[PDB]
Amino acid sequence: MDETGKELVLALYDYQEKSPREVTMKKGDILTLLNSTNKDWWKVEVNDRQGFVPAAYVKKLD
Repeated sequence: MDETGKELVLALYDYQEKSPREVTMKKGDILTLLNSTNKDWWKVEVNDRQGFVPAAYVKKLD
């Protein structure tokens, strides 16, 4: 989907997630933003596994 929502961010906190709509990230990793519309949760795609990434637990370093 994406929807004119291109961007990159860095894992600020090691998140393991649990739900299918979540995105597991490791403190110090890069992910591909998809939505970026919901501050609370920024939909992203990682390892053929897109879902929702925590903004607060991230850092735009790209």
